[PDB]
Amino acid sequence: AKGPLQNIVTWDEHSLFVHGERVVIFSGEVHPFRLPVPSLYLDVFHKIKALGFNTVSFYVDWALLEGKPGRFRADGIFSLEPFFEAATKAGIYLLARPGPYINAEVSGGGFPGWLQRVKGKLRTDAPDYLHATDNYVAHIASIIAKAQITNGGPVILYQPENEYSGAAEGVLFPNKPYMQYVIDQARNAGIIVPLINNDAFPGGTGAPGTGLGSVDIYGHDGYPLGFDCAHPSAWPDNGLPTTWRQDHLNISPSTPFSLVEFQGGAFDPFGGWGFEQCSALVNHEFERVFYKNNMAAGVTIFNIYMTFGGTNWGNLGHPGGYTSYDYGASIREDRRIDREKYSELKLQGQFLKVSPGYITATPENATQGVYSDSQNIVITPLLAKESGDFFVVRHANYSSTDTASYTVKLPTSAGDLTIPQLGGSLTLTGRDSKIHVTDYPVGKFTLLYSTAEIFTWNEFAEKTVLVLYGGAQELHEFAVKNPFGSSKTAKAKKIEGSNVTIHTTSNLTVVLQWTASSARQVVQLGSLVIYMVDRNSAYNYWVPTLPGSGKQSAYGSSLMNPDSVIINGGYLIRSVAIKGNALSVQADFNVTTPLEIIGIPKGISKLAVNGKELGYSVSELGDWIAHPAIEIPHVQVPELTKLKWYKVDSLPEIRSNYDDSRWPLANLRTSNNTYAPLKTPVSLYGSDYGFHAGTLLFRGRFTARTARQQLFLSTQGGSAFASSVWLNDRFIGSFTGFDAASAANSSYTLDRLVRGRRYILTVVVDSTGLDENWTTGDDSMKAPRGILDYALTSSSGANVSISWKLTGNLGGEDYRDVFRGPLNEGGLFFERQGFHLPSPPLSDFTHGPSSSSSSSSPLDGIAHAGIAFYAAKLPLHLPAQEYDIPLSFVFDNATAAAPYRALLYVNGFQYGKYVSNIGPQTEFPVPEGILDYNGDNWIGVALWALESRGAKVPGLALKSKSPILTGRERVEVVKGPHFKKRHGAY
Ligand SMILES: *[C@@H]1O[C@H](CO)[C@@H](O[C@@H]2O[C@H](CO)[C@@H](O[C@@H]3O[C@H](CO[C@H]4O[C@H](CO)[C@@H](O)[C@H](O[C@H]5O[C@H](CO)[C@@H](O)[C@H](O)[C@@H]5O)[C@@H]4O)[C@@H](O)[C@H](O[C@H]4O[C@H](CO)[C@@H](O)[C@H](O)[C@@H]4O[C@H]4O[C@H](CO)[C@@H](O)[C@H](O)[C@@H]4O[C@H]4O[C@H](CO)[C@@H](O)[C@H](O[C@H]5O[C@H](CO)[C@@H](O)[C@H](O)[C@H]5O)[C@@H]4O)[C@@H]3O)[C@H](O)[C@H]2NC(C)=O)[C@H](O)[C@H]1NC(C)=O
Ligand SMILES: *[C@@H]1O[C@H](CO)[C@@H](O[C@@H]2O[C@H](CO)[C@@H](O[C@@H]3O[C@H](CO[C@H]4O[C@H](CO)[C@@H](O)[C@H](O[C@H]5O[C@H](CO)[C@@H](O)[C@H](O)[C@@H]5O[C@H]5O[C@H](CO)[C@@H](O)[C@H](O)[C@@H]5O)[C@@H]4O)[C@@H](O)[C@H](O[C@H]4O[C@H](CO)[C@@H](O)[C@H](O)[C@@H]4O)[C@@H]3O)[C@H](O)[C@H]2NC(C)=O)[C@H](O)[C@H]1NC(C)=O
Ligand SMILES: *[C@@H]1O[C@H](CO)[C@@H](O[C@@H]2O[C@H](CO)[C@@H](O)[C@H](O)[C@H]2NC(C)=O)[C@H](O)[C@H]1NC(C)=O
Ligand SMILES: CC(C)S[C@@H]1O[C@H](CO)[C@H](O)[C@H](O)[C@H]1O
Ligand SMILES: *[C@@H]1O[C@H](CO)[C@@H](O)[C@H](O)[C@H]1NC(C)=O
Ligand SMILES: *[C@@H]1O[C@H](CO)[C@@H](O)[C@H](O)[C@H]1NC(C)=O
Repeated sequence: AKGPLQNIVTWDEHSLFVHGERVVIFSGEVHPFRLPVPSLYLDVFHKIKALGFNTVSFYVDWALLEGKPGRFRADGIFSLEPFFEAATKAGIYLLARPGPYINAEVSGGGFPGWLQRVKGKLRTDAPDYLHATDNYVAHIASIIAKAQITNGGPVILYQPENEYSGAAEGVLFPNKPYMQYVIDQARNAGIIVPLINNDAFPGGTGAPGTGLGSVDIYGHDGYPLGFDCAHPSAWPDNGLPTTWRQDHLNISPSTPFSLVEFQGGAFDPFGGWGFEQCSALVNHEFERVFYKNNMAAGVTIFNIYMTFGGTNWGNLGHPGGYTSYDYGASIREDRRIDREKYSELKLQGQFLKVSPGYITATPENATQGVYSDSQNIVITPLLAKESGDFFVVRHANYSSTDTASYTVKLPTSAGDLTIPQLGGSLTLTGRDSKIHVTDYPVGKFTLLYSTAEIFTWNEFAEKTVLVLYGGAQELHEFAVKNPFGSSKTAKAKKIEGSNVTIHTTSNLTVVLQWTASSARQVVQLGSLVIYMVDRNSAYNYWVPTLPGSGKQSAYGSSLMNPDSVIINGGYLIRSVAIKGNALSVQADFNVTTPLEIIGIPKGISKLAVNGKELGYSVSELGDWIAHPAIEIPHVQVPELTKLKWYKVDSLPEIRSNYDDSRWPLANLRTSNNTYAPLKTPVSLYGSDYGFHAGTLLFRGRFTARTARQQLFLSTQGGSAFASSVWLNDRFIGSFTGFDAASAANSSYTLDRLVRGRRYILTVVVDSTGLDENWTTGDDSMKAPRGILDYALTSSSGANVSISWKLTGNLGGEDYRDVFRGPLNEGGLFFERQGFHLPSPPLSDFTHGPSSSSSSSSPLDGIAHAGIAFYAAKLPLHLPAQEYDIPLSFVFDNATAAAPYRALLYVNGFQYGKYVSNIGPQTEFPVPEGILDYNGDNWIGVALWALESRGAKVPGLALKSKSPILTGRERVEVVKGPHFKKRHGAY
């Protein structure tokens, strides 16, 4: 790596530059494959843009786009085109991360299952691995090359590989010819923007100056609280990073300090704590302490992993997680933005994008008792000669929940000052951190200093507006250099409030002190107006940007200090636009509120909200106060217990009349799997036959030699898998599973056999996905699914032979549903036939009345070990044009009940794997778009009873959240194919 290849995106020691403008890149992670509704990408981008972010980072999952080797497919819900269109419509730029290896808590870490048939070590220069990646990278890097900013699209940065940071003992690391082959595949496909990487810690791998294999910008990661959410109020001793500014200078001083993945929540395993508990550990207090600690090191490329997580639909997840990927993130799985951490993150994003002096100040070592007399606080300075200083204040023990009183002694253009200058003490309450400034520019005005934090500021036609905030009951002080210009007449004017005090010095510096509360203070100094609010009021302010013109209109006038309107009130402001003499606002409301508009453009005299004209009062400052109609209705949804349910047996294999002559034979006498050498006469691994998704079945034939025989069976499905075994139609037993078991050794007696007669063993093995491969040189993704070993012995000790057949999803790598993708279906009978699809063939099902002997409802269930599938029509007629109403399906977990596993289907898409004896998930959200809110829907529930007594669902209900009055763009329903009879099915 030797410099940029184009002039649109460039960099230096301090920052990136875009179209020649220095910018702080503040980015959120979103994964397109975890939200398969193209018309909702714009809703998520409106919510990230309103935080004050300018960028989104995204993975691409190889396993979804090349499920058959040699056939790349990215159409319909798998296309990136509507994701790229929505980024341009919202005015957001993108960091593309296509792998080939992505980790991401997805099945295989992104590697398709057919890589288990590749002999050489993954993520090395073994030639069989390298040549297996060539077709995927050629197609995906060419799609992303067309969407680059150099061709008028949103793509500004590209990451090759993922977290390439160490290796197993006796494996070459770093392997520099391997790193350079990965970079060459991307360059050869047309990628010309800069390359960035994401090292696990500051190890220096791939940094500029390391020769063969190096990227353009060196990046690293940080997850200082780790991933166990057991104790959400405990922060470890020594858990805060204090060496990253020095480590950056030691490794790559020539490029911007970059955190390519920094903690925005945590993943959670089967048997874990739930994402509500993860959101309480990684909360608004975590954000203000740890994120301002990264600003104290001078970060200028900063991405939050995850910002919106979405859902692991259609088996796309790994065994180490379950269906939800909410992550405890700032935007929830259902797209609501009510968590307090969303409102706190907005305060930080709007401050940085109005503060260009931050980029060029130089960070220095942390100090104690230098910038304050107090030794109970620590202060890290960022210094510059004239353009402004910043100071990040925290408790000396970073974990402290105590309140500290303090003063500061700060350098300014008027000399060193102890502040407050008008008397009194500052306060730092528990788990808080503050940025104080000196010589901070506000358009044509200058703040000599401020202790209160800056939300936003802008210059308008008739005034300049500044918005400052403090936590409630905190004393704050700030000073403004002479705001009156020439006039030795002019004086301050108090417009609102009775707590603020104003003192003027003889050189006309104006000093203001106030105590923050619910009651806003407002003061006018000449044409400068200052609004002084508490933190909780600042949470409801918004700063939408005014559009420019042409294809790039949503990117506004510039990325830093853009033309804007300031709005006080509302659950979300999405956008503003000018049309003749009217200002038009798109907004969402979850509660009643007025709206106050500050900074009306010149010549505008009418107001509309969501397409409707309304009147307004005018304040003496020229702000407009308006009262939109907000009705929040009572919503009624259909009761699921009252639908007309139909039922079909989904284990016909154990019946005497069953014909398996269409099933694949398991007759491979050798395997290419080098990680798990064969212990059996033939391979019983699903991936050796093309089956990589969901449940597997095996059928083993033997001739009885004695009346009693003993069976040893070793099975493997991934963490929290289960397996069940039948001998003809007789149930033998289940391994019922637990969070800590990925494999099981079982021993069963097969009794009462007739000598000389043929018997068939049916073995069902669930898979919860393919494992990741995060240590290069340990091929852990190749751990097989199915049967690892077995022995069948007569009562005299002789060995008895078994011959085998097997199946996963119908067709394997030749998968049948091209619209919904290669992983959506597993191998259970109802899936192979397509009976999960809309408009199923009801003459192949049964119907009977609930709470009777012949019930066809999942609330009544089945009375023996086995597997049944249930389907019903669900009509919806909700006011989706005017309201956003989030819907979810809820299972009741009733302490005393037999163990079972369930699968949830909606309009043909699998939207849940429920495991009653492992948990933690009971509530399953499904998005508008997969659901039709004004038409018929088809719902599906598979039920697998693990014990001899059978099982039932104790309760199942549809739940709504409080409705949101909405100005989003309309959601289009995803039109997946309905049932059609499948030729060659079994
Ligand atoms: C419906 O409601 C019912 C209740 O009526 C719910 O059922 C209950 O569900 C829970 C949760 O699944 C069950 O509790 C777990 O049981 C596990 C199996 O225990 C059996 O097998 C054990 C192993 O052989 C055996 O030791 C056990 O013996 C003990 O307990 C029995 C009591 O039955 C007793 O007789 C014995 O004397 C002995 O004391 C037992 O026979 C068990 O493995 C689980 O252990 C974990 O939790 C407890 C703490 O809560 C710990 O003390 C353990 O050390 C262990 O800790 C791991 O897991 C937690 C939680 O995630 C984590 O915080 C730990 O750090 C540790 O993590 C690591 O291991 C786990 C695997 O165990 C991995 O997943 C992790 O992996 C990832 O995570 C890391 C970050 O954390 C990340 O860094 C890694 O990269 C990543 O891989 C870590 O490796 C529990 O005890 C109940 O048994 C069950 N109760 C009943 C009555 O049935 C049901 O869940 C509900 N359903 C729904 C839908 O909600
Ligand atoms: C419509 O949409 C809006 C958003 O637009 C939603 O409003 C949000 O609703 C959520 C859910 O209720 C709110 O979050 C929860 O907030 C509570 C209440 O505490 C907050 O508000 C009060 C003012 O009423 C503040 O005083 C609180 O701040 C103090 O306490 C916190 C510690 O919690 C501390 O960090 C602060 O610095 C501050 O401490 C100072 O004062 C205290 C006095 O107590 C003093 O002792 C100390 O020394 C300092 O002086 C806070 O801002 C809060 O209890 C909850 O937290 C708990 O749970 C979460 C997990 O869920 C944990 O992370 C946490 O650790 C706690 O255990 C939540 O944070 C959110 O604030 C609110 N947002 C807005 C903008 O209003 C609506 O809900 C939506 N409505 C519908 C119908 O959809
Ligand atoms: C730093 O401050 C934290 C939080 O106040 C201290 O954590 C407390 O530690 C004590 C004793 O270990 C416990 O009884 C409390 O329950 C802890 N509180 C919380 C919120 O976790 C911590 O001990 C201090 N560490 C140092 C090195 O002083
Ligand atoms: C521990 C990190 C440095 S690797 C980091 O971990 C994340 C955890 O959610 C995801 O798996 C990312 O894909 C991986 O890059
Ligand atoms: C193993 O490797 C080679 C790759 O060329 C392939 O031709 C062969 O069919 C594979 N064998 C098995 C058992 O997968
Ligand atoms: C099962 O038994 C074999 C010995 O046959 C042993 O090698 C393996 O570790 C065991 N697996 C489990 C999950 O106990």
